[PDB]
Amino acid sequence: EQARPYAIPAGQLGDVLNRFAREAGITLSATPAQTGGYSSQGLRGSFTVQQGLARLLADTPLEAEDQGDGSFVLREAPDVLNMQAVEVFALGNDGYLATHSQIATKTSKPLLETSQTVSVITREQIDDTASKTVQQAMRYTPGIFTGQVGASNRYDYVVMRGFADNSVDNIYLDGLKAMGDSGTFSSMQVDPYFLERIDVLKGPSSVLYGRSLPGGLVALTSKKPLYEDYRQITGSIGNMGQKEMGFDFSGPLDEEKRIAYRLIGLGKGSDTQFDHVKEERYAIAPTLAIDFSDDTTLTLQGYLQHDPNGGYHGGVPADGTLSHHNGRHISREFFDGEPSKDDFDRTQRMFGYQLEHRIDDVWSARQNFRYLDSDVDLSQVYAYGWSASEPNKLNRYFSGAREHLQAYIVDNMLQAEFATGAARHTLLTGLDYQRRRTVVDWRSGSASALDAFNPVYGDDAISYFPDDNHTRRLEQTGVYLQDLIDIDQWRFSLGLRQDWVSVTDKNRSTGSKADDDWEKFTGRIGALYLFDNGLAPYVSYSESFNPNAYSDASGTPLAPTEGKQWELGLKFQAPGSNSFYTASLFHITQENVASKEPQDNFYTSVGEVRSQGLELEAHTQLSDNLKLLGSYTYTDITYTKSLDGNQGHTPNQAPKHMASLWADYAFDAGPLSGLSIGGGARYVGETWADKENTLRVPDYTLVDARIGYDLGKLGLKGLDVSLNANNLLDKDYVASCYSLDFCYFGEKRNVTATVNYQF
Amino acid sequence: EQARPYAIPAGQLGDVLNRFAREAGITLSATPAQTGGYSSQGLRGSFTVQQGLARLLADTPLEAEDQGDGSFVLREAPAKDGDVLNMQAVEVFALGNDGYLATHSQIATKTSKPLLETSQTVSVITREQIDDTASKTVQQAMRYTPGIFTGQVGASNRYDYVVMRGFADNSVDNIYLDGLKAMGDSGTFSSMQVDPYFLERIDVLKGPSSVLYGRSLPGGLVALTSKKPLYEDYRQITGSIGNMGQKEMGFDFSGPLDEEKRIAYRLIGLGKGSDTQFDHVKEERYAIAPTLAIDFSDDTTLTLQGYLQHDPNGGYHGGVPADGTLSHHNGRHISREFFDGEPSKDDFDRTQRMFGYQLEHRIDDVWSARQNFRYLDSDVDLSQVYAYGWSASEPNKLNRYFSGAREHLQAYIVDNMLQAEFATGAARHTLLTGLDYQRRRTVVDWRSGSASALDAFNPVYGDDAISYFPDDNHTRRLEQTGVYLQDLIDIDQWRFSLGLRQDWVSVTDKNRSTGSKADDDWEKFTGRIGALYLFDNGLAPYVSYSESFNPNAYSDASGTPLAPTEGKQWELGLKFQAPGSNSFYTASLFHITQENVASKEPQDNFYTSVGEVRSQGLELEAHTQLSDNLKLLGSYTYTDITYTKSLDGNQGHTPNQAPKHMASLWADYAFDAGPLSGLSIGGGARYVGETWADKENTLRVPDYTLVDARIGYDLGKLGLKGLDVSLNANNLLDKDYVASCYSLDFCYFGEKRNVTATVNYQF
Amino acid sequence: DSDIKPLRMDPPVYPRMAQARGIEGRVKVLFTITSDGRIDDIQVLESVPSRMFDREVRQAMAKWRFEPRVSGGKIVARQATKMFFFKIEK
Amino acid sequence: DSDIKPLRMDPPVYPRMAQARGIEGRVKVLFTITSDGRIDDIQVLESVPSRMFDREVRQAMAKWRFEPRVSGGKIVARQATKMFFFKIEK
Repeated sequence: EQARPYAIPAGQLGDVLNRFAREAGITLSATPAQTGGYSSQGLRGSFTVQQGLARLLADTPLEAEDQGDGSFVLREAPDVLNMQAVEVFALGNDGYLATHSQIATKTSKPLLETSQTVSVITREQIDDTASKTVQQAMRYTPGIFTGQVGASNRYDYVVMRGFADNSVDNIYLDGLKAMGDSGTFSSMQVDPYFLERIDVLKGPSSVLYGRSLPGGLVALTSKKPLYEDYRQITGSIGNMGQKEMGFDFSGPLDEEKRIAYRLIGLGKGSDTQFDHVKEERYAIAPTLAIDFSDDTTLTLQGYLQHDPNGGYHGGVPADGTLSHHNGRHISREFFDGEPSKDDFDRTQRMFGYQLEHRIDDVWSARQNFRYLDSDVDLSQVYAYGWSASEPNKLNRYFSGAREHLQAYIVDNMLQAEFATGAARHTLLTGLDYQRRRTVVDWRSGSASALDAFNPVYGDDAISYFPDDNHTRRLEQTGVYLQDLIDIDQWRFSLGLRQDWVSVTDKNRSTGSKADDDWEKFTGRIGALYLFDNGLAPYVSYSESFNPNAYSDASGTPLAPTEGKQWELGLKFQAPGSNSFYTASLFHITQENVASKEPQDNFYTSVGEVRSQGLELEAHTQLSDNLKLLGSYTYTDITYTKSLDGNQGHTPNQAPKHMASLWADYAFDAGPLSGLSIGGGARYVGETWADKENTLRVPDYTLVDARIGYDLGKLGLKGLDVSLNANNLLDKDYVASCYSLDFCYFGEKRNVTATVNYQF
Repeated sequence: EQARPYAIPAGQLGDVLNRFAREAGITLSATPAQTGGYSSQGLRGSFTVQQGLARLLADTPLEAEDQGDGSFVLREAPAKDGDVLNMQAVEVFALGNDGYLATHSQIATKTSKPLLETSQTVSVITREQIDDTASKTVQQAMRYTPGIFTGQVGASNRYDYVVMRGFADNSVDNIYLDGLKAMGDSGTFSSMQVDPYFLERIDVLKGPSSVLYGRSLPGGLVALTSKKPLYEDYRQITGSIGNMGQKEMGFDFSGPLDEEKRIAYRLIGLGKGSDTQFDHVKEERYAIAPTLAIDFSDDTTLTLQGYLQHDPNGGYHGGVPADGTLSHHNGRHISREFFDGEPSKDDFDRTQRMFGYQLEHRIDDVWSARQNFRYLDSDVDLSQVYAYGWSASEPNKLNRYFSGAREHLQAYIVDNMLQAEFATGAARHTLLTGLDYQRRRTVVDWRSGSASALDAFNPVYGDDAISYFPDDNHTRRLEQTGVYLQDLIDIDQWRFSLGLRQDWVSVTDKNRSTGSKADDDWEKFTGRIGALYLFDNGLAPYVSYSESFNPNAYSDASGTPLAPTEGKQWELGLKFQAPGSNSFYTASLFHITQENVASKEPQDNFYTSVGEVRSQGLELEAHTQLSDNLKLLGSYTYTDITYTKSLDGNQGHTPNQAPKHMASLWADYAFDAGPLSGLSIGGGARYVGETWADKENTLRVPDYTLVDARIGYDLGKLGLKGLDVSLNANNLLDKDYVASCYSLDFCYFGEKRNVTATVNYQF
Repeated sequence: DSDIKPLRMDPPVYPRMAQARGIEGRVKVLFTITSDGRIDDIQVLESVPSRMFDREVRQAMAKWRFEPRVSGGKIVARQATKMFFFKIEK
Repeated sequence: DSDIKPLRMDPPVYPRMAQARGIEGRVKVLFTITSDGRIDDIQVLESVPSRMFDREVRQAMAKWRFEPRVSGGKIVARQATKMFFFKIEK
């Protein structure tokens, strides 16, 4: 009859009706259908049961009736009606796996339906494996050989399918070639800290991507701006005086969220494993997205980067590493150069933009542009073989360079997506232009010999040979066309390109200018089949055309490198599992290859080299916690046309066998929640040291490990810590050789500890 | 245009549409509203998006739009002719139906009222409390409750001695089970014990509660409320291993019996053992307890209950002189493991057997009937050699005597209650009349003697020779009938309370050995009045005046029977609970006078009335919910009790085994932090003041503080779901102490440290 | 032209002795939505616990009211199926 | 003698390049359900992030259809408010 006094908060009316029901001692029988969207109020003392109910659903069209035993039920009732609110959700869109790439095809398409061998390395991987360079991030990816100059981090060397020549000019950044001049020292590096993905296209890709080599390309993916406030600060301290600090802010600027920025920045250093050596870098990448109308969006991007120190990039004889020299080994520290005259100062300035426009439901244009301005300074003394007179001192030579580069590149794509009743087409047409001017001033000379065990530094004296200064220009323009036809369980890929190129080099100190032009049609025919299995076999016949900017020792310049690949392949994703397997079997034949030998200032061209093999690739997310990754490569490569004397022989720094497993367990329950333990092994087969097949660089297995803990669980949210060890077993080993006087050590144990703060 | 293969399992169509939108790489906008009661049974084939979406939503009235690449929306198509329409399901929820606290008592008022509105001091001990505090008997479970002194015979677990507001005489028959008195016979050895494994709650009614629960003492009573059957299958297996030979498995299955769920059972079982702190003693029990409830129409339910218990071994029940425990006897102490008796001529074999029903029938909108019935049958067997002061010739030896018994008990009790809930304008009523009735018949074959003397430290056992007196055989009858009437009137912010009772009792005792008999009849009118004022605030003072009437079947040294004990109590009170808040505070102030308390010294087979005793004091109780994981219990008890008529030259003195001051705190907090989810640490300390040792107040027993501790961990989180474990320890600091003394010749040790590692398994 | 459009379909009330002894369960029920707008020919296909919730589900459905099915030009009956779940909150 | 009774109240489509960027939001809206039984005079009261979802919401509402409100036996227009919440799964 009489009332009670209540004290009740607010919130989705359901709850408030519940608290009330409990506290009144009644029973409300009601459905989430009817209390649903409502969300409200509160109760503020001094009501009968009924009038409380009335006053609770006062602002709604509900009302509760009945009696007899405090059995009530909700119903309906009669200014302004408050309808239930609605929650509309976007249904639609993983760990070390990506099933999807835009890069392979210039259009978004799952890997299951794409007729070319492709790997993707994710952020998560890069950070779990502690890969500190682009080169290192591929240490777990098949058909790629890492250790090519061993421990040196000055350049990203990437050996595709046993093709280890021409291996630095291979990296594309948001689908535009880097634009360094691999014919000089002015080659560019990108830091992992700025990446989302690395996509690796094994085998010819010249049709979409302009100066591609026939073994493939590596494609880096810049990490664009987010549309809600994200802020991350990171810090990392490790051995070899490793010290790194970065930040990665992003967000939207306006209230309509049609503009957003991203600002990634880092500085870091390392004393390496080599004596008197420094690696040191600072970089900043602002990015700005701005939507114009509702179908045209603009992204302005920069990447300023300055390496005032260039780590070590040198090598020593196999006679003293693979073999005992007298009775001694050259240390896997060991420096071969005067610290007074050792200088590497690269500076990369990159501005560009990404312009997307929508035209119909059919058509769409895209324009990607980037301007490069760089500056490299070199002083470097180096060890080439043993002294003819002092028997434990290496002879040494000098190479110094001031070189300024500027280059730009651009890519216009027009993309019509239609149907022909039966089929579905996704047709691409483009025009791409690049040009690059490198002005170099180089000097060589000879230097003092140095004890290979117990060196004494000082004697930065150099007897300079006369200066070699040059001005290299290259311009290239291509037109391309690519239809991706899709009928039933079949997918076909057709592709055609027509490159025109022009390359010069006025030898400013002689006079000699060479000046040449080349032209070439290229293309891609490729068909696939998708069984209800989840099983997708395919063939591909692919070509590549890569114009080259180098010279002979005979003076005359090298012709473009050519490529023909047949590949038979099998992809398998069991109907939406969290797994993917690929098995690829290939046959590339490059004509005119282009080696160096690191003692000459000149290239040798080849005449055909042939490669063939097998790649098995596996990613499997065997549970909600454990993730797994593994590969086996088998490579069979041979100089099939050369006059070095080695026709019929096998190239050096190309292992037949390679294998890698990696695993990461992450506990998500119990005592040990937030803990992650991860590891892997890497195996490189035997390689040769020389192209005469004389001497073998022995095989090696590396172990890598990882402990990691989210301190969110303890209490400090957005905060974690991780401890990494790469080459856990501190192996002392020769990774590879370029020649019998130039063998390189592997990176000794790299321990690193990291602290992270997110948002 | 073209199809890919999918494999999506089944579930609340939302999910299954999500997995799909994902694997096709379209997007699809929908709302819970529209994907509500739809079940899905999902794709496994090769399909074309549209076709897959279509297939997915084929059993519903939904359809998916498209609108160009990706996109897709759930509109409601028309109308898919097919055949049958599958309407959205619906969930209909019932609304409004923590731990150590309970804000309602069904026992206090014989009808369910909140405690804030009940005008008498009631404490509640929950099942959870019992299990956290590792309380192994009823007596023990009240160790943290205020009012109540637990240490009456110390470590003895043969009986439940429960001293309420310092009235420690006559303290065994304080126990009611499912609202009917125990029906033991406090006059013999045949006094029943209830295992806490079979209980849900213990509600403590302090002060005179005779009106509603006949033949109760002025101290009040302790009310056991047993587990009843559940209408959802629930299964449980308990295992426990502990020190002092402690061993225990038990099970608890409850569930429904038919598919219409008009019937449910509850089978509870239990086997336990312990070789106690004391030399050569055992404590062994087995019991089964089947409960079964059957609804007769929509108006009626009948519950059948059984409780069969065997205690083949009786634990320890004995004491030793104050000289040698509170003093030093010819320079040493008697240990806390000292034996006393003689094995092979010391046993207590008890068998308890209880059958009964509870009939509940709703007569109409206003009126209702409840009928509670219990039959009890019992068989106690006793031999007990025991110690009684120091030998007059050998100096370090204790004099010893013998008490043997054979007792068949048989009793039944019933309580009929008729209840009317009506209104009188502003007056809200809950009027209740009853009539209740108990018959009890105890046939006892007692036997008694003098044993050998025993060295109190280094005893040599094996002289179980006994010189007997004549056997003493009696047959003891008690019959009691009550008519009672209780209205609870509730106007505006007042809650009145008004009770009226008329007991009629009759007690006979044929001494079958003498032939001679003591037939006696008594009557008394008892009542209470209680006014409580409740503030919107949460706060409620109250005053209570209440009366007690308790027939005694005991005899003098000469045999002249003892008169009933009577009691009057004025209580002033203050309960407070903030609206919403999970804390509850009470302060209670009381003055109780009893007439004719029946005392009894161990050595004796007789009782003595005591002209009058009075207790006045204060009780502060506080349960708080300090956070989401921390919970608390705390209490203070001030008790000033005194013999105010006595013709033994102890008039003015204070009764022994009654402590003036006792307080206790207990907390337990339980994590959900990632590192430690399901882990719980809990503990408490318990303080007891000085006690007297002496009706003549010559010695005093020191005070004592005891610590208790527990760790608990749900092994369900660590993967093994349902399983959980638990380690407790009672008297963690392993105090060696005398808990109370009955007299100068009988002082008892408190339990030593009791470690108990326990395992569980749910459903 | 159209289908069933609900106009009154208030839900049913949990049984008294079901909340008490928190019970829970379900009813599945096949029925007809007459040309005349009202519910008819109710058939219960599932009842857990047996025949417990049925009588409210029936009594609630009594009251229900719909715009009936249109099948190009004559109004038509409709056979339907619906599931009631009964639940307890906390 | 009656109220609004909705007959087609199909929800708005999550706008693309909004869900691409994973943006959630909300619109509150005040409107009229005319004698006609259709929606009219759509006034958008809250809109977070400003002007993002509004278009989709207006478009959806303009397809909605109701039994209009009846009051003392004459078809009558009626004022109403609704909230929409745009969210992204998982």
